[PDB]
Amino acid sequence: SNAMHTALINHIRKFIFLTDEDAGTLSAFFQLKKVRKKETLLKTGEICRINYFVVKGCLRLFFIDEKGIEQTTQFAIENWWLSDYMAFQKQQPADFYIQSVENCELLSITYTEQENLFERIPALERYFRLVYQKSFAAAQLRSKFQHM
Amino acid sequence: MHTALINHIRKFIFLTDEDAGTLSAFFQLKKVRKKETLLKTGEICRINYFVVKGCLRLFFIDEKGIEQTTQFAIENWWLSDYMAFQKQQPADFYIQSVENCELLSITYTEQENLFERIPALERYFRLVYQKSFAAAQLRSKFQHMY
Repeated sequence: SNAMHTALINHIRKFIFLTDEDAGTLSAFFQLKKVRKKETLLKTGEICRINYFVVKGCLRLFFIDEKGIEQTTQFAIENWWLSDYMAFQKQQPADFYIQSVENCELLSITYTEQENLFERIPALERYFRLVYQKSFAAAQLRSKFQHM
Repeated sequence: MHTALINHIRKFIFLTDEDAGTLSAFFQLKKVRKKETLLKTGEICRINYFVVKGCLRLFFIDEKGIEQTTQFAIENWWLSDYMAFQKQQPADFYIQSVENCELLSITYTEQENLFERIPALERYFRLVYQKSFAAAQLRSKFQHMY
C-alpha cells in the first residue's frame, strides 16, 4: 500500500473481514488528498459528489447564516468520514461548506464509485452501517447541546 | 411475519420469505397510547423502535425543566437514543409516543445477533443510518435558521 490507504484498510478491518485482494480493489477507488488548513473542499450550492475519510487532521462542516456568520455544524477528526450526506446521496447542490481546520491527509471517493464498491465488496455494507450508526448517534447528542 | 417491517426492508434489500420469518421473530409488537414514556433520561437504553403506525418523539429536559424536542419518527422509520443504545448505557433522551402507536421493538443484543444471522440486513441499516445522519445534518442547519 501507502500510509493513507493503509490507514483506511486498518480502520475497515476493525469492523469487517477483508482479504488482501479486497484491500487492493477498495484502495483503487480512493484518492489521496493533502490540504492546508482553511482549504475549502465544498461550497454551499456546488454539486456534492465526494465522501472524505480523514487520515490525519480535522475537517469541518459549516454554513453561512442570515447575518453572514459561519456556523459550524460538526467536525470530523482522524478515522471519521465527512460529506454533506443529503447532497451526496441525492447527487445535488450542497447545503454546506466543507473546509479543513488543520492540515489534513484525506482519502476521497465519489458517490458513483462508492456505489460500485458496495456492489463489488458487499462486506463494506457492515463497515458503513457502523460508521453511519456512530455518526448519527454523535449527531443526536450534538442536537441536545445545540438545543441548549 | 411483521408485514410493515418486511415491506419497508424489501424496499432496500432482497429478503427471502424464510429470512423474513426468521427476522420477524427478533421483534416484539408493542402498542402504546399517546403520551406514554418509553425511555427516560438516565434509564439504561436497550431498545430500538420501528414505527408501524403513529409517531414517537425524542426529547430532553433542560435545566429549567423545559422539554426540548429534538427528533420525531413517523411510520416506517426508527428511533432510539442511539449513543445510549450502542454503548449500552444510561439515556440522554426521553422517548415518548405523540400519537397512539403500533411499534416493533428490538434490543441492542438482539439486533447484533440479527446482523450476524441475516447479514443482508447490514445494507438495510447502512441505508437507514445514512439517511438518518443526512437528515440530522440538515436539521442542525434548519433549526438555527428557520
